Parts: sequence; structure tokens; C-alpha cells
Amino acid sequence: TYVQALFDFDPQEDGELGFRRGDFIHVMDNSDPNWWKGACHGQTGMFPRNYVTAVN
Amino acid sequence: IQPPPVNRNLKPDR
Repeated sequence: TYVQALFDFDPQEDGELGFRRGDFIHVMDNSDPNWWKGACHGQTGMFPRNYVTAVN
Repeated sequence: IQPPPVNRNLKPDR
């Protein structure tokens, strides 16, 4: 399950996943409707659902 | 085009 970043996300709190617009993120736990958890650049962390889009 | 507001009170670690 993959998504792609719609915007840069600059993390502010421990647990927040940093990424740039266009990056692909591997979704690991999307149980929360608001904040998904996944992996990018060799880290796990959480980020808002609405900062990404699902991809194929 | 603008990034959405980030809603940290909704974070699942809270």
C-alpha cells in the first residue's frame, strides 16, 4: 500500500515523518482517519492523510 | 495551491 506526497511535510514533533512533495510512502497503519503511519527514507512515522494521495 | 492545516489535536498518539 503506497501513497505519494502532495506537499512537503516538515515534521515538528517526534513521530512525525518527513518527506518532500512527490515522495512515495509505504503505508503501514492507516487505522486513524486523520493521521496515517508509514515509511519513507528509511524511517517510520505519522503524517496527515490529506498530505498524500493513494497511488498505483 | 496550499498545504492543508495540520490538525495535531487529532493525532493518534494523543
